[PDB]
Amino acid sequence: KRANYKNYRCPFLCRNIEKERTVEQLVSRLQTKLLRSAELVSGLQAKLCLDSFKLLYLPRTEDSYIDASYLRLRDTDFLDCQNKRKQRWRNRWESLLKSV
Amino acid sequence: NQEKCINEEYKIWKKNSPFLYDLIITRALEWPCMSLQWYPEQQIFAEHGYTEQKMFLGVRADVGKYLLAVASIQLPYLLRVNISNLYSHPESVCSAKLMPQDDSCVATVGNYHNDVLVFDKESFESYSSASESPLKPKYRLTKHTQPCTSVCWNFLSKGTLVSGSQDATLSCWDLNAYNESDSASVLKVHISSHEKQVSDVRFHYKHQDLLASVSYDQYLHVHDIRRPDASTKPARSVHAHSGPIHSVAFNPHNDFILATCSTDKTIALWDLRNLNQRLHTLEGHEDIVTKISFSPHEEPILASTSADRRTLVWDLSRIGEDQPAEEAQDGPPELLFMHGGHTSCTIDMDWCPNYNWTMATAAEDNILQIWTPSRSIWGN
Amino acid sequence: DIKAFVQKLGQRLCH
Amino acid sequence: IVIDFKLNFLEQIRDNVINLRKMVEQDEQLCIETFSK
Repeated sequence: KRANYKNYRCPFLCRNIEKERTVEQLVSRLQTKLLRSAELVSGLQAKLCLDSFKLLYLPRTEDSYIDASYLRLRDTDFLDCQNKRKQRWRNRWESLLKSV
Repeated sequence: NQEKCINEEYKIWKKNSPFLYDLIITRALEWPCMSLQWYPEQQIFAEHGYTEQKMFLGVRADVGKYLLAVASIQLPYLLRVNISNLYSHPESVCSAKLMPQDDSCVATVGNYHNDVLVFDKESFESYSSASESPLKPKYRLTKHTQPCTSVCWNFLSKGTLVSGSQDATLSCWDLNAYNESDSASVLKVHISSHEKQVSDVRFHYKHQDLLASVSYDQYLHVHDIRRPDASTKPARSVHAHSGPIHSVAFNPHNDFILATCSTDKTIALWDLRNLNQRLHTLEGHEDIVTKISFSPHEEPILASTSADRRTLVWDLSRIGEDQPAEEAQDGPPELLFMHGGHTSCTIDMDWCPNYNWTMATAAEDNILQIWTPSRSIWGN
Repeated sequence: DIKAFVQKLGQRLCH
Repeated sequence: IVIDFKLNFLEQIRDNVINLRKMVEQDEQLCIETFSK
């Protein structure tokens, strides 16, 4: 890179993408996540506004990615695990939090 | 000086997405969007897979020239977003929201016009596709003095409409008693409690003799319409905020939890059994927070949106967990997901009521995204 | 094997 | 004499990966025919 413009904060939350050890292994994981994709479309285009450097997305154009596991999700332990764990822990923390 | 920075952030976000989302669709639109709501149930195509969803949005095609539109989404039955018929609304629209009892009734209010416009299926069928003059409202209701802010329908007894105008006073109409010979009998009641701009008002799902509203006078007022003197001083008037409040969101499952939100960058979650001190002030936003919506699939999963151009999905269950010091830099343990694929500020977001963990966020630069966080984030 | 030679050569000389 | 956007980064990454595998197969077939002579 360089370090010479930048009021960057971040797009995303670095906790969310936690897998890997090196950084070239991170890049390899992205590549094999794109090659084995279940859908990948990149119609979306845009254009730059002169002397007002904003993007102008030309209409009717869209982009769409879908990963392979998305179509492999079962809705039996989906709500079972997520919703049951969540609601029980939430009732517990609500009963405890409402004693002050 | 700041726009190319935002473009770099968008490029980084777009290159990183195959990590955060298991589905994300960005269909560039034709006009800015200012409202959103999904149609309740869905027509499915089993052998075809691409089940069809619909949602009714508004637009601001040009200055003063608004519109209304319906869109159709192509989600797979475990994919473009096609615009359907337009409607060319006569005035502004910032509260176009269909009622649950039937998926055809409409109520809209503009940011500049001082009266609510209620529409019905007859107004839709009567709409000829020439309309040199705009659509014909099923009827208008005019009692306020200055423009109104937000609307919401009943959820237990069909026919009434609560609204907060610029005169700092609420007014609830009843539509089943509407008669054009006497348009002054549509006022079920009107409440005079707040002093400055009332910016939001909502109803209750168990309705448990309830209603709620906020304002810019730093107050949260919950009323009870069954009371005789409920028009001058409400039932509860808690002064629980620092800046102008922006929204309110009841909870679908548990009828006690509430949550408010102001420019304090801190949505404050509330309990109605003892409404004197906030249960746990949330933080994580770095500018004015406008939208706060709960999940109609889980109890604590809240979502908020702000002027920092990010959508924060929370998990209220984790208030006070044992997390490692490596990850405690990103923010509290409540913060569960952040969406920042918007080069503009999202104007309205909404959860889809049929698919789990799906949301639709309408940007301001003519964008509308449908996204689902990864399983590795809400799973275990 | 003449295709394993090429993979070994391409990983030893990858940088 | 004198003389008289598409914003596709995922597609670009996929492009590059498949091109690289193309090249690898190319030389993998070159050495197959050369090394037997």
